[PDB]
Amino acid sequence: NEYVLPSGKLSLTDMMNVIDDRQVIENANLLKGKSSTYEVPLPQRIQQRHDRKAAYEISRQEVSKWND
Amino acid sequence: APQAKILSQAPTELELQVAQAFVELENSSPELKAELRPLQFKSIREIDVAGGKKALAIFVPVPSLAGFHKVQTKLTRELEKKFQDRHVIFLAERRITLTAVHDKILEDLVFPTEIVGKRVRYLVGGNKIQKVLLDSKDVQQIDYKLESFQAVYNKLTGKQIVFEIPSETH
Amino acid sequence: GGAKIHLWDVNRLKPVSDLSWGADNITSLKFNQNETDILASTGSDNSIVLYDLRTNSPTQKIVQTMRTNAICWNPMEAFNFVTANEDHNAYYYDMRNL
Amino acid sequence: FALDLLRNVITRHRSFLTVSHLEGFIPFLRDSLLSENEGVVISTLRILITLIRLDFSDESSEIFKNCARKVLNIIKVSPSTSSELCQMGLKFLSAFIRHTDSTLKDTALSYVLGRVLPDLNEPSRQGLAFNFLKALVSKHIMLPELYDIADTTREIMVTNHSKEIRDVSRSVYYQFLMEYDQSKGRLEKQFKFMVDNLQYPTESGRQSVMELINLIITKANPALLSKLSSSFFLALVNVSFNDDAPRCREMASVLISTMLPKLENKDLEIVEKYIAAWLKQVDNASFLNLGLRTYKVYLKSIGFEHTIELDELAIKRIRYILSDTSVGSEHQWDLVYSALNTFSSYMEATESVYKHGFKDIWDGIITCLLYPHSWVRQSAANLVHQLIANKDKLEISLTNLEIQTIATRILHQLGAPSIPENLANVSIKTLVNISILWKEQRTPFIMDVSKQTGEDLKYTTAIDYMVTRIGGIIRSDEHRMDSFMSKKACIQLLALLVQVLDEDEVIAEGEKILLPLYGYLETYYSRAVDEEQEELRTLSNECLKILEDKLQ
Repeated sequence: NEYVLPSGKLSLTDMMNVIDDRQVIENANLLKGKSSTYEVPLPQRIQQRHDRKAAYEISRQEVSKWND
Repeated sequence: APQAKILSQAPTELELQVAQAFVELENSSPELKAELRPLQFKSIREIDVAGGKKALAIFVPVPSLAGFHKVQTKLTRELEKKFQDRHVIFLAERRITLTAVHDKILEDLVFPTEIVGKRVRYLVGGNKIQKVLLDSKDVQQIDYKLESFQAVYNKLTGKQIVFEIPSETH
Repeated sequence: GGAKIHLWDVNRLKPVSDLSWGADNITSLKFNQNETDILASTGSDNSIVLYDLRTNSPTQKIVQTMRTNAICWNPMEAFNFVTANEDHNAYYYDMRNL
Repeated sequence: FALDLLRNVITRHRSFLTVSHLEGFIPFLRDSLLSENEGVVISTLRILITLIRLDFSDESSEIFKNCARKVLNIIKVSPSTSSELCQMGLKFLSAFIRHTDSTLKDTALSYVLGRVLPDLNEPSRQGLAFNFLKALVSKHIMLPELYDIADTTREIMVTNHSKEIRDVSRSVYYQFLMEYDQSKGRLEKQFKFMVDNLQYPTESGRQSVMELINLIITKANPALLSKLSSSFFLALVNVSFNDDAPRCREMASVLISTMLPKLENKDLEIVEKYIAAWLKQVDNASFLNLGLRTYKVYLKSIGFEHTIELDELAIKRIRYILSDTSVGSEHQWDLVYSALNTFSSYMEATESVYKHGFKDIWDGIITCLLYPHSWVRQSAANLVHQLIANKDKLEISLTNLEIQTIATRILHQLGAPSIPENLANVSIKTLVNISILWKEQRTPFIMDVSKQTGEDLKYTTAIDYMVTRIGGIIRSDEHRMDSFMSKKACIQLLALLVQVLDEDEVIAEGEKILLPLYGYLETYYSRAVDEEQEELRTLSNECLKILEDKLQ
C-alpha cells in the first residue's frame, strides 16, 4: 500500500515553492503562517510551576512601583 | 507473533499494539530479541492521570519481571518512541502482607530510582500527609514522572501518597 | 490556613478559591498592608510561600533550615517582611530577592 | 416517600401524566428544595428535571426560575463537583437552560462555567460539564469568556487522550464555529490552526483534527471551502506523504478523495496543475512518486481522463519507470510499486491496454516481475493475470515465447524463498492458465536461440515443462520452511495442471509430479514430522488422488 510505503521526506513549504505559480501560493494563504501548532502538553506540576514563575515576575514588577 | 509475545490467552487492542512494538524491537535488535523471546507480559491496564493524561501499567509474572528489570532502559526508550506521550511502567501481579505488597508495588513503580525515605506527618485534627522521598540520580525525568507515579499508586493501592525528591526544592 | 490555604468571602458560605502549594499544611498567614493583594504564609515543611491575588496564585516558595512561626509585613515598605524562626532568630526579607 | 411515589407515578404512566395535574405539585417541589435532607433534594431534582423536560405554563416557568436560583445557591454551597448534590444541580441547570426560555444572570452562568471548567479534562467529570456547555451553546447565550472556552475545547480536541472527550469537544468546537459570529481574522486563524495541527506529534491528535476537517469539508459551503481547500489539499498531501502512521496516511487519502468532487472547477484545475508540477519535477524520485500517487488518487476521485495532459504525463512517467524498471534501476522499489499500482488503475479504468504502447508497458511489467521486490512482483503478477484475459481482446496477442517467459518468471517467483500467500496463489492460477493455453494450442517447449542449454529438452511440451519446473521447485529444499507455502501452492497447481492437461500428457507428467510428492510420501511414521511437511504430504496425497482419477 502507499501508506505502508515509506516516504525521502518532502517539506510542505518545499512543495509550495516547487509549485510554479505564485498565484497558487497567494491563494493558499492559510498554508502560510507562523506555525501556530500546539506543543505536547507538559505535566501539570511543571505547567503550574511555569505559571507561578510568570506570576512572580508580574508581582515583582507591580511591587517595584513603591521603590521610589 | 503478537499472540505468542503476549502471555494472555485473549489479546486486547492495546496489548496487541504493545506486542507488535515488542516484535519490532526484537526485529531491530537480536540481543533484545534473545531477551524478549522468554519474556512475556501477562496483562495491560491503562491508568488515568490528572490533566487528561493516561499511562500504561503492564503486569508481568515475577521471573519475567526480573528480566524486564534487567532490560528496562532500552525497552522504555523504545516504548516512549513507539507509544506517544504515555508513561509506560512495568509491575507484577501481587494478589492480596498487604503492606509488603504495597511496598513492592511502590518499588516497582519507582524503578530504577531508589527510595531514600518514607515519612508520615500527623497534623492537628487527624490529618495525615504520607510522603515518599526518591533518589536524585536522574532528576529531570523524575520531575515529569511524579504525578504519574502518584496517580498510578493511588489507583492500584487505594492509598494517596505524595512523591517528592528531597534534593531539589519543588 | 490549615491543611490548605483558602481564600474566602464574607458573602459566600464556602471558600472562593484554593491557593495551596502542593500537599502540605500551612500554619500562619499575613496580608501585605500596602500592596494589599499580596499574601504570605508559613508551612510546617520549613517553607515560606508568597501569594498574589491578582494572578490568584502562589507566587514563590523558599525553604529554610527550620520552621518559621510568624510573618509581619513592613507598614512603610510594601516589599519587606520579618519572619520569626525556630533558629532562635528572626529574618528580614525583601520580596523581590529571596 | 411522597417524592418517590410521584417519581414512580410519572415514570410508570405517561398518558396519565398531564400538564394540568402537576402544576399543583410544582410548589411542593420548590418548598422541598430548601430541605436539609440530601435524598429529599435529589429526588426533588429528579422530578424537577422531568417537569422541565415536560411542557408547562408561565406561572410554572416562574416557579422553575425560583428553583433555578435555589439550585444555584446549592451549587455555591457544595464544595466539590464530584458531590451528587452538585452533579444533580448541574443536570437541573443544564435541563433548565435547554428547555426553558427564561435565563439566569450572566454572572451566575459565568460562575457555573468557572466551576465546571476543570472538569472538561477528567473522564469521570467531563460528561456533565460538556452537557452544560452544549446547552449554553445551543441556547446561544453570549458570554465574554466563551471564546476562551472554545480555545480550551480545541486544546482538548488536539491534546486529550480520551476519544469520547475528543469527540464531544469536536462537537462543541464545530457548533461554536458554525453558529457563533467571529471576526474574519479569527476564522482564518482557526483554519490555519487546523492546518498547523495536521502536523502534530500525537497521531491521535492528528486523527481528531482530520475528523474535524472532514466535518468542515462535508458541511462547508463550496465558496468558503475552496480558499481553505487549497491549503487543505496541500497539507493533506503532505500528511499522506510524510506521516508515520499508515492509518493517518490512508485517512488523508480518503479525505482528499472525498474533498475532490466537492471542490470547484478552479480548485480542481489548480490541483491538476500541482499534479503536473510534481510529475514534471522528475529529478527527485520521492517527489515524482508523490506526484504519481496524487495523480492516481485524483483519477480515482474525479474519473478517468478528466485531464488528458495530466493523464499523458502520468503515463509518460509510468513508461519511464517501465523503461528503467529492471534490476539495479535508479528508481526506488516503493516508487516502482506505486507506478505499478497506478498502471493497474489506468488499465482498469481504460481500454488502452490493447494498444502496442501498453504492450511495452506489459514488457516493463515483465521486467518488474524480474525485479526482486516481492510487492512489485505481486503487482506484476496481478497485471499478468489481467493481461491474460485482456490479451485475446488486445490488438496484438501475447506470443507463445512470451507466455513461456512469463511462466519462467512465475517459476522464479515460486523458487524464491519468501513469497506472499496471495502472490503464490496468483502464481499457481497463472501457471494453471498457461498450462491450459499450452494444452489447447499443443505448444511444445520453447528454447531460445540466443540462450541454449546445450542439451535436449527434458519435456516435449510447454505445459509438461511447467509441470516439471513446479515439481522441481517442490522437491527443492534449500529453505524448506520458507518454501513450504510455495510447495503447497505448487502441489495445488500440479493437481490443476493434471486435471487440465490431456491424459497422455498427464501420464507423461505423472512421474515428475509424483517425484516431489513421493518425498513426503516416503517418510512414514516419522518421529519428528513438521506441520508444514504434513500439510505438504496431504496436498501431495490429494494431487496423487487427482492423478489416479486422471489416469488409471
